[PDB]
Order: sequence, then C-alpha cells, then structure tokens
Amino acid sequence: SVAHGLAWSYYIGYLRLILPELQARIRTYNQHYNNLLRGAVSQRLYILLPLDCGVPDNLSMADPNIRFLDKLPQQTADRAGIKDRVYSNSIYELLENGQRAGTCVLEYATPLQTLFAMSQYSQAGFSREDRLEQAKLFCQTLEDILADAPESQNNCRLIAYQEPFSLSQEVLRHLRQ
Amino acid sequence: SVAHGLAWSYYIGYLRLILPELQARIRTYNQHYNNLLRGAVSQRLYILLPLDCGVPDNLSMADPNIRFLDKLPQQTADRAGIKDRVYSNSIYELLENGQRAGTCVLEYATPLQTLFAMSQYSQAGFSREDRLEQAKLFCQTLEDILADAPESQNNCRLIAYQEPFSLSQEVLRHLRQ
Ligand SMILES: COc1cc2sc(C(=O)CCC(=O)O)cc2cc1/C=C\COc1cc2cc(C(=O)CCC(=O)O)sc2cc1OC
Repeated sequence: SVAHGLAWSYYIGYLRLILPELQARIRTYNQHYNNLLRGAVSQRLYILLPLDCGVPDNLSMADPNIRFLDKLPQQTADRAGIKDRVYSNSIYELLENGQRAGTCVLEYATPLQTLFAMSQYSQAGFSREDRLEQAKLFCQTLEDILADAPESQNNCRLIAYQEPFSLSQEVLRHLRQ
Repeated sequence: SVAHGLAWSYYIGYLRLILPELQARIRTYNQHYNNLLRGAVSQRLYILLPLDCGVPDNLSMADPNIRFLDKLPQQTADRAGIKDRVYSNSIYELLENGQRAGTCVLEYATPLQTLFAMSQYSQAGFSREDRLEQAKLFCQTLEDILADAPESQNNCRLIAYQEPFSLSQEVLRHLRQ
C-alpha cells in the first residue's frame, strides 16, 4: 500500500539515519547549558502524527503552549550525492500555566503532509477516504517498525492524535512518564 | 502501490519545495564566481535514477569522472516543526579525458535506496522482484508528475539507468542538449 511504503521510507531514509546520533547531540546540548530536570531536553525524538494529516510548519500554531527554544546542533552526513547533507532538528519548551513544564525535540512526520496533498492532486488518483485510511496505516506501520528497530529503541516517541484535548498536555503526558 | 506513494511523496515533500528556489541559488553561485560556458552550473537539478536501486552516498564511486566541486548555498525553510530546515545540494564537475566538460547539481532519488532496503527487511514483506518492479514504477510516476508540475518545468532532469555505458557521459549527453 501507499502508507506501507511511506512508513518504511520515513524509517529507512530518515529515522534510521538520525536516531543513532540524536542522544549524543542531545547530551552535548544539555551539557553545554548544564540543563537539569525540566530544562533538560528529553533523550527521545517526539514525532507528531495527526490522523487528519494537517501538518503546519510552525508548531506554535497547533498549540500556543509549544514554544521554540533552540535548534539542536546540526548533524551532517554524506547522503546520496549530497555532501554534508544537513539534519536540522528543533527543541521546544512545553508550557503549563505560563511556566516551562518540559523540554523536547519535536516535529511532524512529513509523509502525513504528502498523504493530504496527494488527495488534492487529480493525477494522484487518491481520495479523502484513502487519505484517512492510509494515515492510520502509516502510524500503525511506523509503530510496528520502531517496536523492533535497533537504531530506535529508547530515543523515539510517536504522538498520534485526532482533533475532536490539548497537544502540549499530550506531549507533557509522555514527558512526565 | 508502494512506488506510487514514494514518487508522489518525493515530489510533494522535497522537489516541490526546492525546485522553485533552485534557479535563484544557481544564478547567485554562477554570478559569485562569474561562471560562464562549461564552468557555468546547469539551471536544472539532475536526479540519478538507478533501476537496480544501488544508491551510494559518494558519486565519485559509481563513476570517477564525476567530481565534487562545491556545495550550492543552502536553502532553509520552516518545515513541519523544524525551524530553518536545511536543503543542502552538491555541485559536480563532469570530466572527459581529464578536463571539465560540464557542471551540474547532482544527487540520487533517495526513495530508490528505501526500495532496496525494504527488500532486505523481513517485516517489510517486500521481495527482490517487488523492488525491480517498484523501481521502474517510481521512475515512470516521477516522470508523469514532473511532466505536468508547475514548480518543476525547465529546472529538473531525470537520469534513469540500468547497469549492463558511462554515467558521466550520460549526464554529459543531457548537459550538451
Ligand atoms: C515526505 O516524504 C519524503 C520526503 C523527503 S525529503 C528528502 C530529501 O531531503 C532528499 C535527501 C534525503 O533523502 O535526505 C527525500 C524525501 C523523500 C520522501 C518520500 C517518501 C518518504 O520517505 C522519506 C522521508 C523522509 C523525510 C526526510 C526529512 O528530512 C524529514 C524532514 C522533511 O521531510 O522535510 S528525509 C526522508 C527520506 C525519505 O525517503 C527516502
């Protein structure tokens, strides 16, 4: 299926390449700013999986309690002819009653955006019904892959959600565990 | 199918975002070094499509007449929560009898690498026969998309090839047109 390929590709072509080097980048940033307790960036990459496929580019739009703090120092790697291909990742603070309750690297799984866009292109032969079905399958497949993945054990968290409570509280729910 | 999704995703999630800004980046680099004639970087992104799905990270390995010249100045854009997500691209010189015959931005379509890797993972339920079939379908679909794509008219060239003459000569064949 479309989702099956997208999930395997997002894993092989992205997660597999950034997750083994993420914890060393996170440890470097926390040790540079002596970040302890709530101000210490979580050791895991938090991946937003909206089932509606609505992927905005600014996280401070889906929820105001998600605020950009810093960029995680870039990772570079020679990739498919691109010398020093850059892997940029953003660190966010999660607010609760105005104060910083948690700190983590956060981003959306960009294949969910593709699925929505695909449903808008006549040439794609892909319906809105296909988009919701493939969205659920993409999440389930990514979950199945990461469950067995050696690169991505204790350094990745999937956050699947359906808008009917709070995204910030949901990230914080995972962060507090 | 797996290829159909991969081609639409590579287009929507990558080509659609870098191709409208590529020619301005190319024009900036050529004007910075007063590059004219053979030393002038081609206005198109050259995408390598090996039908065997063999995607190495160093182009100077598939053919020695492909030599790294410079990095095209990075493009940055806020993308799915990643602030200033970096789009790095590499400029290559194409050699003929030791001398520079052409200059172009060159890279492999990374979804072809995913397809090969997918065929190696037992959980993917994807055979070597599926990999070759999906590889051909990925190329054909990408060609179909780019043919009608408004972002990607005169600024993208697909180079599909099957190893049985010369990759460098093949890129040069397109460059000389
Ligand atoms: C959303 O879908 C894509 C997005 C990108 S972005 C990308 C490149 O930047 C080219 C170089 C590279 O692969 O690193 C290739 C792809 C390919 C696809 C197509 C299928 C999805 O599989 C991938 C996801 C994927 C996401 C990538 C990211 O960098 C995450 C951030 C973002 O998408 O902007 S790399 C990447 C590679 C994938 O397959 C090779």
